[PDB]
Amino acid sequence: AVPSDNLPTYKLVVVGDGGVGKSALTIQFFQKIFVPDYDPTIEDSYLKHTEIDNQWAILDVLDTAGQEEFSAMREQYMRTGDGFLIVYSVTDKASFEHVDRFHQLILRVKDRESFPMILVANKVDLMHLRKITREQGKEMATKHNIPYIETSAKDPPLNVDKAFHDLVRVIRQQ
Amino acid sequence: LNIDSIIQRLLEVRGSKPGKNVQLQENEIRGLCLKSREIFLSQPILLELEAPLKICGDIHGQYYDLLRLFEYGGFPPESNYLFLGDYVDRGKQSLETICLLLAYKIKYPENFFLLRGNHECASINRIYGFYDECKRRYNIKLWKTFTDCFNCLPIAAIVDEKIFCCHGGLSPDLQSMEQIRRIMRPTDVPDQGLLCDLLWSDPDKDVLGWGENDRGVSFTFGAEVVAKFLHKHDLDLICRAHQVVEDGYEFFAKRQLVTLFSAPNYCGEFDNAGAMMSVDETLMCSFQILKP
Amino acid sequence: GVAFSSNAEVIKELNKCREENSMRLDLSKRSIHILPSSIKELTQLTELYLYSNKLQSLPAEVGCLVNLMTLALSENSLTSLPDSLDNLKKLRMLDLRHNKLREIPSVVYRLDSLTTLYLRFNRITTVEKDIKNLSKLSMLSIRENKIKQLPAEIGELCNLITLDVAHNQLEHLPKEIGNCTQITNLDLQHNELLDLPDTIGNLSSLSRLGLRYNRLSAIPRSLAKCSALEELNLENNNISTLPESLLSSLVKLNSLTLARNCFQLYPVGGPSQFSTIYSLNMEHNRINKIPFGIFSRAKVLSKLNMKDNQLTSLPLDFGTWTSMVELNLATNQLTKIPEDVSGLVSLEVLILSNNLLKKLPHGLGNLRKLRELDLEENKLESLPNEIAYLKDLQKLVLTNNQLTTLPRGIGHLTNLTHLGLGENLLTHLPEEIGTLENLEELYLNDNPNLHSLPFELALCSKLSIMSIENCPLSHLPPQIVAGGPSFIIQFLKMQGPYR
Ligand SMILES: Nc1nc2c(ncn2[C@@H]2O[C@H](COP(=O)(O)OP(=O)(O)CP(=O)(O)O)[C@@H](O)[C@H]2O)c(=O)[nH]1
Ligand SMILES: [Mg+2]
Ligand SMILES: [Mn+2]
Ligand SMILES: [Mn+2]
Repeated sequence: AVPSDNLPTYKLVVVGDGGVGKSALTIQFFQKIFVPDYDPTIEDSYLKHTEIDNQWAILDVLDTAGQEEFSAMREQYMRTGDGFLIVYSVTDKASFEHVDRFHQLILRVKDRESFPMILVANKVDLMHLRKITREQGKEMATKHNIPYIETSAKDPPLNVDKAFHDLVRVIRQQ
Repeated sequence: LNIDSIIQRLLEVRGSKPGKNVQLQENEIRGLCLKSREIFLSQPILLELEAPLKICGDIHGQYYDLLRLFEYGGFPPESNYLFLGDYVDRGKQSLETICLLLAYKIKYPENFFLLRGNHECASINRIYGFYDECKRRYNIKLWKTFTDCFNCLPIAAIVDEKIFCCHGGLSPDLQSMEQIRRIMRPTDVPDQGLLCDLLWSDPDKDVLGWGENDRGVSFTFGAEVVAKFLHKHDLDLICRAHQVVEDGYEFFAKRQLVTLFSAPNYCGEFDNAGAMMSVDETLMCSFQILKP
Repeated sequence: GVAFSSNAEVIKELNKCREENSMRLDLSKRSIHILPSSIKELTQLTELYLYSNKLQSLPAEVGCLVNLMTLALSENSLTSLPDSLDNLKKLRMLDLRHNKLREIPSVVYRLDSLTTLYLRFNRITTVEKDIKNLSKLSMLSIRENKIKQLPAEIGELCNLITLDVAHNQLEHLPKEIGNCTQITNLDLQHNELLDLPDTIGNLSSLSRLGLRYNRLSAIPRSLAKCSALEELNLENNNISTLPESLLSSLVKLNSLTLARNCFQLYPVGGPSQFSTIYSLNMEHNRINKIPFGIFSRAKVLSKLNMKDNQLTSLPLDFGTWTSMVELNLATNQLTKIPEDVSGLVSLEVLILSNNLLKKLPHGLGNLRKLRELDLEENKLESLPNEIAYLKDLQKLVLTNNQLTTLPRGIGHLTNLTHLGLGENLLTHLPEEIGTLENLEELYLNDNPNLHSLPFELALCSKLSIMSIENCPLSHLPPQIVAGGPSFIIQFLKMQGPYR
């Protein structure tokens, strides 16, 4: 089944503030379950063998701290990454403006004017708490010229597979 | 919940005519599940274990094969036990079997340990008989209590940092025991992933690498996978259950992997024997094989 | 051993770091068994990362690098630290999670400059009394360890910001730990605590308090002084009442979970205690009767969970929960649903499985937004005709019910996608199911009372999997039934009267 040798490895870093669903979205994609407990993250490294667009790959997803208390190691984890998911909760206004700061930080750490990342709008199933609309997400997505994906991690998952799969296509584009 | 009285009412039948039933009020059985799940959740998913230990495999609903194990190896506390999953389905006396195993876990948390196997899913026990036994004996709700408790079982265990114990086998997503400790519970076994393979995989010799099982839930592995797993993480034995062997214990891939099946005369149509393993401080493993 | 009866890569990285004089040397994920002695030469290295490597012991040359502040050794097999490491007067960050450490080394106790310490997933059994030297410490975390008691000196940690002590077998907490007054992140999950110190209420600023899966009997009244809390979790705690701690904490409260406790009634207090609440988990603990008007001031509320309880009759104020989105009343002893249910206009998901529901009320036709109706094991004789008006249903199951006929209003549920009707002794069904073309999955397993399938159903061709393995099908020939659901699909395609 899985190819024996020479399997490309993709390091995907899930970056955002606290409560933007970085952990739940990663747990859902890997274990097909939704965790309703809020556990602050320091560094979580998962692994999976999955086939994307008739191609096999290893999705080494590295959840990050988010909160400044645990972010003493955060800048180191960004440095080894290959792609970024700037995850913001549609119900959390503050994380939306912090997308600019995160993009600036990613450009600073990797020392590049443009890097492969995709803005991700999480918690889209919370429609009656939504505060960042699709056009607001897209206008900032095209402001930095990055793709935009709507995503909910609560069962049934919405684009959770798509969000990771789309970046893998984005990374192989360059 | 008097763990001791329960144990007495369940061991009273020992040595009698096989197939005799033990009548337990339902709130002991629900109480056993509720009390034991906290013991499962408090302890780590990846269990660390200390010698001396007596290990085992599968006893599908067979309460008089279970009592034979406790005689040959010895009842607790004068011994420590590890059970690698699959204690329900197929066999006729399953409520009595699981109740006794769940009783020794509560009263001896640091000497009694139980892993998770494939038939601990809410869906698998529907087809293979555990669903029927709950109906006629006690209730429909009591079956849901068991599958809730089965979700919190530890997936793997490590003995003296040398022995790796899992019901099914390895996974292609397993490159470090750190991942196993990151699994979130209560959880249900999915169709694919890291968890599934551990409650569902099985070694198959023909496949040099990886290949699909005859069943359609997960996929096999080979002799090179276990060795590279042992040399990388510095272990030396992978102990497994899941399947049915004739002699009770069989050795795979130069001993690095040994399978243990302890329910002889399976479901009333097999000539297989039962086996149990004891490991001492110097890590010498010895086998106590039950008569076919 | 059980019996039966990287070095080349790392040295190059050091050499490179030594040339560029970089403040950072990363050797992480290189699986190094032994850190080389050459590390001593690079004195001016602000930070060193050696995580996820196979190191068992550090070399004693770490002491040479005085100009160092960050050290990362997590996810290794360390057991002890060199004593020469005390020479680092500038180290402020040390990472030692997921290691084989058996006790906190005495070396760590002789570092004044340290600020953040990560000792998680180890085999630590005791914590010594010589932590007074760690006055500059601010981040201390112990997540999977076997400590049994916390030293009394811990109360002098004034600079500590977060204390993470979970899964750590603690029987008690020091009474003077509340003198820190600088901790906002305290977690004590999956411990064995029996009671809480009364001085914990002197913590003016506390936001996160993980206190679940510990054998508490009650909570201190002083804890209500922490006004920065957001989420109070109390799962698997032997609690029966609260001393009105919610009212004094009604400042930033977001969610409350009281799951799997030994509760018998709602906490004693005014209805205002749920003013700013968002979610609730009262499952696995008996509740009996919910008091009237207790949810009046919960202007915002999204979810309720009431599984595994002893609910007998919902309160008469059920119709005023207009702002409630979801409900869950599975595994209870409910008898009759009042007509006040028509007021829950915003409700989206309603689950009522494992109850005693003879007949659904006619007010069900008023609630447009409903998407789920799970009524498993309810003993339903027949559905009311009000199902026709509703439109937004997408998945409902009626397994284990005594219904024999369905209302004519089936074709109006054009949004319906998942329906479960197996084990229901069903005899005949209305032809309106043909209008529902968006169906994908359907269950009629174990029903002895149906003989013929409708011809109008032949027009539904988007069905993917049909579970009819155990079905008599007296009228239809056994060959098509035992041939497979797909063969029946073709039998519907052209063998039926419709095209
Ligand atoms: N409704 C809904 N809730 C979500 C979704 N994703 C995450 N959540 C909520 O987030 C909570 C977990 O938060 P978590 O992901 O741990 O926070 P984080 O963003 O990773 C940052 P931290 O490091 O502090 O944990 C869960 O309780 C869950 O209810 C979603 O798609 N929908
Ligand atoms: Mg997180
Ligand atoms: Mn098995
Ligand atoms: Mn088996």
